[PDB]
Amino acid sequence: EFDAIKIALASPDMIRSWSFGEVKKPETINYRTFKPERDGLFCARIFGPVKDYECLCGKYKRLKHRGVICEKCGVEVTQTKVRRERMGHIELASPTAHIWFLKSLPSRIGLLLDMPLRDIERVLYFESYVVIEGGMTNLERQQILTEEQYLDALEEFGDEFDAKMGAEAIQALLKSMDLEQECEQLREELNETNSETKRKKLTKRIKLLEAFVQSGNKPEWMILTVLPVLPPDLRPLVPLDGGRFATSDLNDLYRRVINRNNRLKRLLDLAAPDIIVRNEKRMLQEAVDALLDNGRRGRAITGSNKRPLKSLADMIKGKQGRFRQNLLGKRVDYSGRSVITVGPYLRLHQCGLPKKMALELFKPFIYGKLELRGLATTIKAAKKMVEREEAVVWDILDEVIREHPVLLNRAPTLHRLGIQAFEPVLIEGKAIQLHPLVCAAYNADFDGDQMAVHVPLTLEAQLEARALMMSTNNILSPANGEPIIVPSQDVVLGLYYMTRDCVNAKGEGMVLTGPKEAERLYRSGLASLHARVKVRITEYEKDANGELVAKTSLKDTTVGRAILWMIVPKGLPYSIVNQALGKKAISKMLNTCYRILGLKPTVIFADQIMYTGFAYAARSGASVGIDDMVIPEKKHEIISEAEAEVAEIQEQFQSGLVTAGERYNKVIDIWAAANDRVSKAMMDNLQTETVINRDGQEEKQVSFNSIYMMADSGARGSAAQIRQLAGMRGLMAKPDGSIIETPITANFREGLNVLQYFISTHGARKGLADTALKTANSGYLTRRLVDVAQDLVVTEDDCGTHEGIMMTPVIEGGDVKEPLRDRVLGRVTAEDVLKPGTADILVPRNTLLHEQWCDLLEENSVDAVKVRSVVSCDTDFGVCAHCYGRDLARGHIINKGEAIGVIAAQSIGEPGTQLTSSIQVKNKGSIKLSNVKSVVNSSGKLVITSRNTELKLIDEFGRTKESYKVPYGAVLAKGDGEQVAGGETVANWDPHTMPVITEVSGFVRFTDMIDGQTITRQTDELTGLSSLVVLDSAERTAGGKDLRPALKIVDAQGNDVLIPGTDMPAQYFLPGKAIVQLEDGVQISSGDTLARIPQGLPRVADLFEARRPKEPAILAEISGIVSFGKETKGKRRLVITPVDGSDPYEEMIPKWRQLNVFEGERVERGDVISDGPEAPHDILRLRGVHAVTRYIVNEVQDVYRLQGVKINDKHIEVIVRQMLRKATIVNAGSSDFLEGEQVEYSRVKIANRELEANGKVGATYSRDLLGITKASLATESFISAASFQETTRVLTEAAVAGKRDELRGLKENVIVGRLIPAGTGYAYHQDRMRRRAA
Amino acid sequence: RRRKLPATIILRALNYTTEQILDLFFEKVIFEIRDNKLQMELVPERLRGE
Amino acid sequence: TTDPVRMYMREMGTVELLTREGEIDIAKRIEDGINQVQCSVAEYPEAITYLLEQYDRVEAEEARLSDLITGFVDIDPELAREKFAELRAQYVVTRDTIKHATAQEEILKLSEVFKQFRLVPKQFDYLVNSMRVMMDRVRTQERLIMKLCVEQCKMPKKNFITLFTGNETSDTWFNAAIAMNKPWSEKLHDVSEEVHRALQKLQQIEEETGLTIEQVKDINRRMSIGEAKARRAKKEMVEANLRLVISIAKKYTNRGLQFLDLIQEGNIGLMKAVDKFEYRRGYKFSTYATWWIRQAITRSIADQARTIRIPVHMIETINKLNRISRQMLQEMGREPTPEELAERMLMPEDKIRKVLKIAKEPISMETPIGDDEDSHLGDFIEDTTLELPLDSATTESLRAATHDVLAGLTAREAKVLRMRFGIDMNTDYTLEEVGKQFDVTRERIRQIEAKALRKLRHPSRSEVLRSFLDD
RNA sequence: CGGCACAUGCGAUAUUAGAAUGUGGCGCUCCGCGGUUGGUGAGCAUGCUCGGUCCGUCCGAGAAGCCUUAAAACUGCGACGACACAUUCACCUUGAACCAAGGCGUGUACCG
Ligand SMILES: [Mg+2]
Ligand SMILES: [Zn+2]
Ligand SMILES: [Zn+2]
Repeated sequence: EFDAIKIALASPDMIRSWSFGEVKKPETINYRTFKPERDGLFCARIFGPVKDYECLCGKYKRLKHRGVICEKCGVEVTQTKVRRERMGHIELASPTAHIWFLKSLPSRIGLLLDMPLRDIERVLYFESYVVIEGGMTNLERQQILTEEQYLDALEEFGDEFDAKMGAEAIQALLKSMDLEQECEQLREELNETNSETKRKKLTKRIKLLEAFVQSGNKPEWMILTVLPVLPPDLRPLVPLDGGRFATSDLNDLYRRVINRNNRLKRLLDLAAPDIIVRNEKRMLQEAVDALLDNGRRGRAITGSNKRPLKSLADMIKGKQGRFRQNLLGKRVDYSGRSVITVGPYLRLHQCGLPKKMALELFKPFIYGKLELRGLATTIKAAKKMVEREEAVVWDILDEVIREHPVLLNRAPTLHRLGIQAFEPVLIEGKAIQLHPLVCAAYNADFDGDQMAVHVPLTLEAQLEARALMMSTNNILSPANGEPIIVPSQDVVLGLYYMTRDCVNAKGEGMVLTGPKEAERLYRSGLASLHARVKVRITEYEKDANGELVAKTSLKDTTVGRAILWMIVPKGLPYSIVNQALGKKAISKMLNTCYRILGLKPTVIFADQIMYTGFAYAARSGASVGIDDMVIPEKKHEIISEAEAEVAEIQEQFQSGLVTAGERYNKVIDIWAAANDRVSKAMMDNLQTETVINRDGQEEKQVSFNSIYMMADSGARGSAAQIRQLAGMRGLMAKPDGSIIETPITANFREGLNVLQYFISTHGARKGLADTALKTANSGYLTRRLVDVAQDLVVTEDDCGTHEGIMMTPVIEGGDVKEPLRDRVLGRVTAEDVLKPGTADILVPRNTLLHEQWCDLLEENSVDAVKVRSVVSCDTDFGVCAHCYGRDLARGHIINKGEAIGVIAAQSIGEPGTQLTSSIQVKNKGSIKLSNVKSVVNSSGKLVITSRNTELKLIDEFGRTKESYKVPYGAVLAKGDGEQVAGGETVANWDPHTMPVITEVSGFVRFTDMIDGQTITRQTDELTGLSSLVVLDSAERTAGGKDLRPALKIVDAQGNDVLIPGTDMPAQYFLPGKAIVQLEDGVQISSGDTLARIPQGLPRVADLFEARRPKEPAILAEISGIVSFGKETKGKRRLVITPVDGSDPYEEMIPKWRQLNVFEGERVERGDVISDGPEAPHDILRLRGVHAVTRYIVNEVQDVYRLQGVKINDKHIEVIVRQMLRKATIVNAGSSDFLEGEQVEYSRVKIANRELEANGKVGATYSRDLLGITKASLATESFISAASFQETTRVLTEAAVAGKRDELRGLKENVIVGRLIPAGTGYAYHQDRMRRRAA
Repeated sequence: RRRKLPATIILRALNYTTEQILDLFFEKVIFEIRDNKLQMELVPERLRGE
Repeated sequence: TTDPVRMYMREMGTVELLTREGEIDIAKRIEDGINQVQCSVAEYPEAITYLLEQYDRVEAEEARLSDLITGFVDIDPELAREKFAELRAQYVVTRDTIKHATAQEEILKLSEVFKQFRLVPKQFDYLVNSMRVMMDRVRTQERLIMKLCVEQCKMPKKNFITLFTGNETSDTWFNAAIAMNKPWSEKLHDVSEEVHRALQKLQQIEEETGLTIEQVKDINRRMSIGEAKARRAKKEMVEANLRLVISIAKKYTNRGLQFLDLIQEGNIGLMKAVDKFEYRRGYKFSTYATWWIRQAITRSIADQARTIRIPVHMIETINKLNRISRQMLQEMGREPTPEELAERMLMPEDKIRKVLKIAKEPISMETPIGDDEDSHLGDFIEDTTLELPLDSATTESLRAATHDVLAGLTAREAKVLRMRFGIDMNTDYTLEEVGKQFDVTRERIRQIEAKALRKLRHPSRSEVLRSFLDD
């Protein structure tokens, strides 16, 4: 029907072109009979007829005419939907400033005239004057006056002088301005003169000007001359039942505007004095500005009510505007809603659905089939037949259901498994039966939550809901490859009871010919469910190429494992059922069955697991009781010991021996020690308490306690809650966040008295309040993440680039937190990776890595893999499928088309509810030190002069088991490459003492060290070695204030000791508190100290927003020799000396704060100059795009893996891509852009590849990271920038620019109601894009 | 919750000059010149922690 | 702060109050202004003779004593006859003595006895605006001659004005300055016909009113200065008495119209008061002006403060109901039933119900229903103007069935039955119109129509159409 | 480095003291009456004629009268409705009202 949406300003000729009438009178409807009043706000000749094809008088009532207008009273006899469509206008007598171009924060009349906003409001409220091109006599153009100054200027200059006041003055200012003359002027001011922040504002203003002239706008259209009015059926005045009406408040607003306009015309007829008409023009300004956007004035309230009324921008902007209440989400027919329930007799491609809901939803289908089958002659008979519910319609309804999927939906639809299709089975009842294994996908418990069904009407939607959204398709999460149809609670208890073994049972150690007589023995009662038994089983395997090689053997197993073995499909080995089968084990079982046998055996296998789990859980009789929580006999003894120990610390505090804080810390440590002893008592009193006998004395085993099975199976709860039921419960925290010294020494099996329970109540209520508030903030985080990233669609099959990031394991300080295998599994390689024997190609350059390839990775010794990442792709306006990866509900590579920005942002924001010395080496291997520069001291050790040293514990297989960020100046015992043992502290630094260690060996001296000024004479009481030690800034005198104390070295001859290898001596400058221990002329060795210097979810919403950290890590711009400049300004000049390039960079550092580097050293670009958090801007601007995306993914994966929630890294990487789309160009060159202009990276990239393919020079850019609430509004498509965030600024910024929106990316297409260019509609948009302009 | 105003103006809104405002909110140290040298009257509690 | 009521107060706070004698002084300035505009009328004979012809329309029984003027300085029809008979003798003895300075005192006496007449502002302002239109045509011809010669031919305005302003009548400026052989006299020779024609039209305007523009310019600049004096005086009095408008409009604030709307309607009423003020009665300005201000404000609140505009007497009835139900509520005690308002008032108690119904202000469609959710009143109002889609299905099936049944008839019967009703065409056609369609007899169409309906009423055609009537 | 000012985001989805008087003209009022052009669902399930008959009933083709035209429209005569103007009496007398104060963020302008 149409293409791209265009937006611009409205000329008064354009507004008279729209309108079909002038609304001259403030009436709405006649009061006695409710015909509309001519010609009021509700008119006939202006807008349309009231009834379908009927004049208002009655001369034309039927379809005899449609073109005529009645000459008694004007009515264009048409449909009344036309009254929903035609618009009106108001001829405003005096002109009026448009509030959107006056009061939004980047004010357009404000910085279009280059005039401050308070002076503009001073002109518009008739408080002052302004000259309007008044020649050149004495007064400038923008020079305002007052009334007395106006009398001054008029008596001093009677003529050739022009200065009005009010809206006429601003309109004359905007009309008088010649734009391109000032364009030349500002280009000259940006060529010669340089006033940095002011010229940045100036180049912003010239950007606005040459964007304005490039549009088709005129400036004086920012002042309203003729104001359009909205159609009547958008501001309706309709009868309620009872003779009383509902008006919209826009009727009040247009009534006030029309009223004051008629008053101002009536006053200018009667030639009113100036005070009265200036009052009336201010009032008309207020009326119009209250109509366009009420709330940017004194909030003009309505009549007979204190509540503020609702204007137009109130109806566009906000939670209740059209963008978010009636366009992005609509209330939908063919839907239903009821309470959900279990019904375990279902296969998971089907759900229950009530007969009454199925009759109410599918009414037109039933109507169609009944008039086809001739049981109803007409359709009214079909209505009465389904109304009376005769017995013939239920067979008809069973025909129309049979293969027609419905959509089930739970209301917090966070991730994309919230809407799934099913096939209905009709239910005698009124509750939707919902399959149990599906419910963990919904986060739906059955405690009264109610779900909604929708019906795909058309045929394509039926095929979509079957092919894409049927429940058997979604058995893998989009967040990771883990199964989401994991068996949840009863079924895992039935399994964990079924596959276990007690040492004596019926049929102990007998022999069985197969699983079938295992079932015949259990169900006859001769042999027990669990007894260790040799059976004969036949397992199949995929040894040959997709071939089922059979091997049979006598496995030593139990009875119940053999009974479960009938349910395992052919492909799996027997070792998947030979263990105890908790929840983790059954998730691994379903994962291996899917990764081997495909989809169909996994679906039917999940159904059979659920059936057998519920059945043998029923046969289990696993029942909780009061004897099932064994209290330790060692409980009250440990509590009495702790009660004596707190009395010991109480006597030690009443003796004045300790202070309060160390008392507090000792008491909390001994109560935590008592709690840990109680936990290790109760666990050993539960889990091994069952001790029974077979052919001998005794033997212990794991317990058949009910609560131990319910905690060990992973069904519900873990040992924290079992601890709070049996042992003492924890140490509660008061509302301070402080934690009470008297813990709750009673569990729930014992009673709690009043004070303990009253203390526990605070933790409970804080928990509930935090769950509510974190729910709200997680919703907001999901919304920002999807609205920054709906534009991204997999569009090309392959780009073919060599880019990529470097996947390494994420080990840090302790053991492995996420290995190499489950990071790289699913991605694709950029270049080929090689064996530790080099030139051995183990994978080629770009193959999709699946599980056998990661097996090939682990059988070799690979540690680091280069991987194609979506943040470094080459594709225009999307991500090519061969670069993205594979992870989806399927296991193959991502298809061409499917939206991954939306699934990525949902898979990030969906777990938002769930969110909150020396080297002690653990493991053994060989030692490696990266970026190390050290020197052997006299004591046989090794002192380190480079602080980029990374310690790696490399075993015999090349991989890294431990890493340690080596501090500067540590004391290594072993060297590098020597085989180290466990526990061996190699480097032992002093963490309280910053080292001033050297590379030299000679006589330490004083240089520029004046006694009493830079250094004081201290005489020690403990050690006794008196010295001259550097003091602070307050006490150092005005001579030695800027003069700094320095240390330097000579040998025995008196000549200056040079560093062995270079020519610079070690002259080092000490800060305050840097203790000079060794004095003038005292020998040291290599690296001795010349002195000593003693002493949750909003994290994620800070990372993706990329807010500036509070104390930033400072980083060197370019690599070079670091040096100091001037002293004592509060800052210091950090000067860099590159060897090859031009040096003269210096940066202000607040010199109170502890630095890291010494002046004698040299830093690399992007190396740290101090510590603390760092901004993402610095990491992107110095190191590289790969480094900043690694920084974001490692930080936010630390935040998620702290809670223990897996999210695949593709999603975070593609949000990082959607962050940094904008990039400011540095060198313009042959391009059209500017030296400070901000344009998106894809637009400058297609410009350069047209120019760089030619012989011309391109345009060099500066990549610029933006936050998610700012990279989503800085968009070349304004409806996606106007649908969620600040609306008024976006519509005015895109209305002054004449910006054109090409619908580009799923937000606009949901808005405008056509197909989506991601999913099934991608083929349609591809056909149209091939058709469009070709 | 209107704009921040200086405090003592409300004291000057209650018919108070600077004399008795400083009398009500402070204690008076008396400097006498006993024939020379501008001496100081002393209460010893005034020297605490100084 | 913006708060434009306060900006209005500060804009009017500079104007100070008046003493009790300064009002009389401003009123005397108003008298001087109307004196000078009536004396400006007193020199213009065409307005005189125009009102004389209108008075002959009075004497021809086509007008009334209360149409032309009202009142004399000592309104009777015999008084009108004798005063206008003396006027008649005066203007038959006055005008015909131009045959100049002999007639001038006669014209002044005719002017004085014309000023002895108290006019209606309709005729008065008509004469004023007609003089204004005449002046605008004269200025249009002057600026036309200027835009012909001065700017285009580079003739200086000083040499333009030199023999033009001072004679303006004849060719002494035109024809002599061509003959005086100036360097600009040649450039007239392309424009001499149009300049001369505009000069002759200036002479034409002189011949219409009898005197030259040398007199007419001084007449209407005297009128303009007198009226500007009067308007400055009335501006000064209005600027003074804004305070009275505020002190009155403090009372009616909560009656549904905004505060500044009230004071602006009061300022319109105050300007009407300054128009119709008379100090010679001796009352202060306050006592006279207060009724006009309250009248304008009450009329405005009754006019424009309601969505459905209910008229003046209806609002008087509503305010009587609220006043009497305020009085009776403290007399009886419970609240008055309208049965008590039957005997309390003079209305038949069935009209009191509808007066009670009309006086209800409509609800805002965003008035919140309970618990303050996004649920407002607007999300509950159903649309009753749509048709249900089942009715559309019946209409589709009925068109299909009727098309299949009319296919079963003959050619003429189906064609007549489609032509007669609105079936799948434009407007229906009646008997004589279908007769002019087919060139056939009127009654024959009725016979064919009855035979067609008789064919349709029988079963095997009546079944599928009787199915569309539900019982 | 402070102050004043302003803007902007979040604060979950889903389900629930006026009173009285007169005159004038007007009608996008569907309210009685008159005149004017001017119709339709009735006799007619064959009132009439002729032809076919499965029939004495239904199909196909013709002509006339009586009777339903104030319907639809137009224009005037009554009622009502709304509107304008004018008058009489009484009172009134020169700078108002207003809410709300308990969260977490982001940013801009001005001055020192
Ligand atoms: Mg629930
Ligand atoms: Zn009409
Ligand atoms: Zn790519």
